[PDB]
Amino acid sequence: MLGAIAYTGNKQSLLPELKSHFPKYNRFVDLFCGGLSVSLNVNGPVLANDIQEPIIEMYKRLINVSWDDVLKVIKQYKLSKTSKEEFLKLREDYNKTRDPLLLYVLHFHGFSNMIRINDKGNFTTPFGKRTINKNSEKQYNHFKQNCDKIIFSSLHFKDVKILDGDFVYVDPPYLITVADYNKFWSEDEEKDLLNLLDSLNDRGIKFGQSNVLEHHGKENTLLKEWSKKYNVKHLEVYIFN
Amino acid sequence: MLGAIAYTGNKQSLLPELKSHFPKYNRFVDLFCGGLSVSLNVNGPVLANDIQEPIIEMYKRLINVSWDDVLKVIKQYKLSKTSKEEFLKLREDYNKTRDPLLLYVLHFHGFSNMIRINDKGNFTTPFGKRTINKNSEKQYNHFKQNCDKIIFSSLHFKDVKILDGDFVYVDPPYLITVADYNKFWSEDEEKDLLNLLDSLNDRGIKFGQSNVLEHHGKENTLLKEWSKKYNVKHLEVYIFN
DNA sequence: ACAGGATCCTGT
DNA sequence: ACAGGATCCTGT
Ligand SMILES: Nc1ncnc2c1ncn2[C@@H]1O[C@H](CSCC[C@H](N)C(=O)O)[C@@H](O)[C@H]1O
Ligand SMILES: Nc1ncnc2c1ncn2[C@@H]1O[C@H](CSCC[C@H](N)C(=O)O)[C@@H](O)[C@H]1O
Repeated sequence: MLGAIAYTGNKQSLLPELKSHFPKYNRFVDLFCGGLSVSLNVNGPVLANDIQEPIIEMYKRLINVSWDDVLKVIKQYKLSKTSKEEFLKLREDYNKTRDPLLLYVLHFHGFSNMIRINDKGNFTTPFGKRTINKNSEKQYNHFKQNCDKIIFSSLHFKDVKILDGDFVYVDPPYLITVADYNKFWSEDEEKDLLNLLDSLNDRGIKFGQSNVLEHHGKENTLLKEWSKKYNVKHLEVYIFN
Repeated sequence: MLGAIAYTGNKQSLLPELKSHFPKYNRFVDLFCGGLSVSLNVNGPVLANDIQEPIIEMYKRLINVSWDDVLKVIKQYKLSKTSKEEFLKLREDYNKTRDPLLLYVLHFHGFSNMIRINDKGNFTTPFGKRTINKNSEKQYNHFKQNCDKIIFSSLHFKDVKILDGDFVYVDPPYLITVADYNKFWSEDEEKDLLNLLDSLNDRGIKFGQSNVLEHHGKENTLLKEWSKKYNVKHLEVYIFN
């Protein structure tokens, strides 16, 4: 259902389907949570993880923050649909101080609500000629009313203790797809992950996996094959074991 | 809402507002209907009027015509996004035969869908390097599904029997604005109209009036004053009594 | 400056 | 999750 923040490639729509293919588990470990549309909406306990400390931090802070808190920032900087300088300044400040909340308030004003953090910790998204709508408070609330069951981590899937009896939903950057986070992926990672996956299968530990096998001419050769070894659903495919 | 044909200065947007300021009436008499965005969308009975026979006729014919009818013409002349000769020929034909339907099919291909009839009955708009889009069928349908309540007339507002108990929305050529039909207006007409309006006020007969009081340096001096005597809304002003 | 498509947004 | 109305965008 509803995620925490607009996230490119959210699972606000497929989730239901996917949920029709999930098992039992002592702990849901979302290896790639990003938006959180998946974590917030799956019986816990949940280990929300994402290799981007910035956004995880923001989540960690969002924990003890009120809507009123957010507003006080908008009014503090005089943000709005047209406030361009302000946004810059707000961005300016977040870059220097790195206060999560700032980042949070930030994105709502970024070009297409997209959080884009470069390799120096700076927020580069341009002004979105926007502000907060009504999905803003609704999304926010969901998180609040469901963040309890979640345990965040800003680890790289590589080093993430997978404690037996836990389902591991994994929606990694689609190799054959565009998106800010594809700047983190490499063919190697693809390999690693898969191995790392076969490995979880070797411990009875079941998992879920979403991806694209072929999109816009290209196709994920190596993955297309690797999938055969397991079940695949077509809705975009969910390769689960 | 949706008019019958793209018309410079349509009221597809203001209408709602304007309707928020309308009274009851036994007959809606649209003195300047042009595009029809106003007639088709106002509880009838409606007297759609415009001093341009050609476009009114087109309407009168449109009455008993089907979309399929329109297409048969397009295929008949082999019209398209690039068919320049054809357009000319089609125009060529409409000029000679003066068949409304031809004119109808015509404009969809004219430069900016603009119907421009000179003082000799000829269509002069140049080829628009276009053809029919999505809005073409949609606009068409609206008319069909709403033309019933309308009674057309190709009269000059001067001689138009205003039968008591009728609201008279009047969107005449804006004196201080450019547009093909401004070739019909003169400062005198402005005077006349206004008198003609005060006169309807003298019979309890209420009316609606849209115009621009000041636009691009210029201002409708004489009108700006005349308006004070009545109510004025700012959205462009609707001077109603 | 406008159309008309694209997408956004909101309530439901 | 949708409808479709309200906005954003962009080729003329
Ligand atoms: N090398 C890497 N290791 C771990 N996580 C990574 C990674 N590269 C990217 N990621 C994270 O995984 C995300 C995949 S996209 C998010 C999908 C999620 N279902 C959603 O609704 O949010 C990336 O945005 C990034 O946050
Ligand atoms: N002397 C005159 N008598 C009557 N109608 C006239 C006129 N001079 C111009 N007109 C008509 O008045 C129209 C005003 S245009 C208004 C268009 C209409 N609001 C719609 O929404 O499309 C002109 O296009 C022209 O057709």
